Amino acid sequence: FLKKTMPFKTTIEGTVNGHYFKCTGKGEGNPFEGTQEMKIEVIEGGPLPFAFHILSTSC
Amino acid sequence: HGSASFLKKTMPFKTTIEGTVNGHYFKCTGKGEGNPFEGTQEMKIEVIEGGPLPFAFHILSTSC
Amino acid sequence: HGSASFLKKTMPFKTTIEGTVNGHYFKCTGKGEGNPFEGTQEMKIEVIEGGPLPFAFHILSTSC
Amino acid sequence: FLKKTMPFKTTIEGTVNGHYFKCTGKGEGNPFEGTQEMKIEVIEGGPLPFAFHILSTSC
Amino acid sequence: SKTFIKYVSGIPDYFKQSFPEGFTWERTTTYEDGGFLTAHQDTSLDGDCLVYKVKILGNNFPADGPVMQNKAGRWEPSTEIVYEVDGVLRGQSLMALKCPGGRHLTCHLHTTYRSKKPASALKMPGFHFEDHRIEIMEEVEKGKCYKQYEAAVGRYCDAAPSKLGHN
Amino acid sequence: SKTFIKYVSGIPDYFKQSFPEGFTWERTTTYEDGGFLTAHQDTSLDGDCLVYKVKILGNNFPADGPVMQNKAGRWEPSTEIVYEVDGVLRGQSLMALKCPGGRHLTCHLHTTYRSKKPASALKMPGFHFEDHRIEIMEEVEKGKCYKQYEAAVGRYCDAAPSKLGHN
Amino acid sequence: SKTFIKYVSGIPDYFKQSFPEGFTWERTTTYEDGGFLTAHQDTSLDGDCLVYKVKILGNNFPADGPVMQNKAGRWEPSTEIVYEVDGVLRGQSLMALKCPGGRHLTCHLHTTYRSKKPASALKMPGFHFEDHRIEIMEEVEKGKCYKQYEAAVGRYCDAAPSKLGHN
Amino acid sequence: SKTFIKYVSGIPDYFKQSFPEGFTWERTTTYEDGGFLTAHQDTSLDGDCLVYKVKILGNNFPADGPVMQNKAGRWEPSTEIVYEVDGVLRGQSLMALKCPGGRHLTCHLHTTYRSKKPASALKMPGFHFEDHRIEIMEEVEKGKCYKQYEAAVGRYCDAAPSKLGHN
Repeated sequence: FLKKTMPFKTTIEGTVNGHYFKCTGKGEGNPFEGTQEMKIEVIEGGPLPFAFHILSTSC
Repeated sequence: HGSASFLKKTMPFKTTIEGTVNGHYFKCTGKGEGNPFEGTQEMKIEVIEGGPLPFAFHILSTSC
Repeated sequence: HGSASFLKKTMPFKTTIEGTVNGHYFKCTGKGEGNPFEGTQEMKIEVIEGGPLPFAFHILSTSC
Repeated sequence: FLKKTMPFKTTIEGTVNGHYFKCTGKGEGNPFEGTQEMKIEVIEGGPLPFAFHILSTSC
Repeated sequence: SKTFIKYVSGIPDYFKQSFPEGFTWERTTTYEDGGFLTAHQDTSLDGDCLVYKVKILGNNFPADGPVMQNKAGRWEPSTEIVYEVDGVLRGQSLMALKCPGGRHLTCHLHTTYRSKKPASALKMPGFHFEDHRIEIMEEVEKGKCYKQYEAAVGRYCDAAPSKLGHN
Repeated sequence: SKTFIKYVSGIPDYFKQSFPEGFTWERTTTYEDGGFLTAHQDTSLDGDCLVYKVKILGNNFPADGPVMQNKAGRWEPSTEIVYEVDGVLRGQSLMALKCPGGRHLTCHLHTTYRSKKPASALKMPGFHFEDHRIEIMEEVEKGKCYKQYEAAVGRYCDAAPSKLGHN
Repeated sequence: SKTFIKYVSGIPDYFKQSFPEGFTWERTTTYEDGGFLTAHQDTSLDGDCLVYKVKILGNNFPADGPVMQNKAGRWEPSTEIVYEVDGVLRGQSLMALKCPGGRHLTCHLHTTYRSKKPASALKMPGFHFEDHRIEIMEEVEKGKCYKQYEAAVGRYCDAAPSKLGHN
Repeated sequence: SKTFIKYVSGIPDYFKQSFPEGFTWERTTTYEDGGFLTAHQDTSLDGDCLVYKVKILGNNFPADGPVMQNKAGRWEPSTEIVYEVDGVLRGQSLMALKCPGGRHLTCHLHTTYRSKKPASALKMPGFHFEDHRIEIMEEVEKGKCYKQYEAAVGRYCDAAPSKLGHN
């Protein structure tokens, strides 16, 4: 069911220190080579009042 | 406030709880009443989705 | 025990403390007295090696 | 001050869950190749009432 | 449900002060056997009725532990330390489940309480204790329906007084 | 985004084995300065496209810390330890956020990965390492749009081999 | 110095029971900013005099934190939860340093208390609380000499009673 | 025994730079089931021979756990993250003890390494990884005599490279 190059899509909803936010994202990678890149857009609650870095492993 | 005769003796509350625990999704509603200044309260919580809970309700106690 | 008249009102104590904190070695002696059944006590602690302490004494409080 | 092959010696004193113990040890390794082997002997408080494994990183 | 606390010794009531706007709280509870329970809550006042909205994410509970096995007896009473940080209120407490058989399973609560009022319109309380008695009065169904009582008190350490005049 | 890992040395791929159904994961990340970040995620396959749905609860981040100040530098690469527990996959890793002033703000990830296939249908991997390099390629719009890259490798400790025939 | 506790409500005194043999305790205190303080203590009775022997290993205290900077104000009072595990007594407490300026730096104490008597010759107490008021009454020298007072009480959560008859 | 590490990729060797004076380290290892293991060590050079002096305090290990039961299997290899803090070296690692019943008992090491040379005399390494394979080669005498082997490598994450020129 998996290919050499695969797209992915994400939706993210959360609250951090009382700040609500929503993100969407679109990406592409090579699952077997283990590489990927994605673009994340804060659609609600932007600009984020905290470092994006804490969301990195959840994208 | 003068005296306790001019304070609200009891106050009702309602709750809605939604979450996931160890992959298990659930939703709860609750209703209760308490004495704000005496610091006592009781509530009834109902699991409306994901029941019966496959985990101890106790982990939700501080959240309802 | 019948009554408090047949209990030890106060009891002395002595301590020796040796350790290292963040690479800093120190040694302490202490002497004190307390009321065992009233649950109160006071002591004097002396740093005998590694003084003056380059860290807050407070981290040793629960140890003396 | 360091050589291709170097000996080492250790003395270890400790208490674990109220159990007092003392160890000595002798070893040898290649510091630049990053390999070593050592023999540890419990000289006091043996046999240890706990897994030696909790002392591994202290030897 | 922090609106229902008896404060003694003149300790200011952060929660009752926050109305009519209300307050939020956020919490991660860490269990000694690896479980995490994270929650966010909004408290509002709709006329005469308090309204709570709660979101929960729980994870890493061991399959063989009392929680996932549904073998939790009851909560012991607990005492929270509550104090100001970053213009808001922080709380920490140690709670203990008295499992059937007598063993306790403990957990550490890390809470931030946030008023919907600005800090300038609030009298912040000093460091103090909040006793919580949480009891499941009846397991009505499973699994499905519970009746829960709580008594709460905001106080200082009265039993062991300061001899310097500190709270 | 665990579908994108290069596995070497014959290590079974728990995530690639999970399709077409997919998998979930649950995580709590604890930061050394008291912040928590809890997330749950569903991974599914919609036609040719991977679909992620993420829920997040974060709390107790210090107002004066690099995270809430939005003064974080960049992630160092990290190595997760991955092994079977309760018939599913547990992960743990320490990550380190480079911060201005030469600081590293570290955190501890506690993850459970759950296939949507029964454990009977799966070849469970042995204890191994998963290297993750996460990089913000650009901050397209401040606090609004980010490009993020990741390379991941599932491997054994090849740099320091066993003398007992262990992986 | 646990021999000096006022137990109320008929809570058995594990420490006073342990004599003439005495008891030991072991503890790791974890500070919120990364410091660890580990100690082992032996308590014996030499005629009429209690004798304490203490060993301490402390580490990972930040150079810029209140401890290494010697900028710790005073301890708040604290409450320990004390309960039986593995035929001995366990204790956990949250303590808080009130730093000059008003900020609290907190720490978590993990203690095991071990009688020199066998458990069979002891009446074990049930889960209860131990209030500790620790005050530095005088900084006589540096650095070098301190006078410290403590008041301690063993009690149940009386302020918020059970309506099921639990302690 | 940190003198025995193979460093690659031009990473400065903090430990080999520390002679003839040597170095110390301090560590607290926290086990997931509540045990703590705190150690301090001095490393010195006596003629051609390295001399270690170690002090250890361990506590709160559960009586029914693999450690106190002496039913531990073997250590998995581990990777420490190593970086400068407060002008000295901080290490952190997660280790995993294989245990009977398919269990992994994990722990978290918090280490500070301190050269006896001033930081001025030293070339400080950047953030990097230290792979450690620790192996009990034989249990010569039960609870009395052990042979232990270690291979260690100081490296960057070469398996998953940067796209931004970072190590």
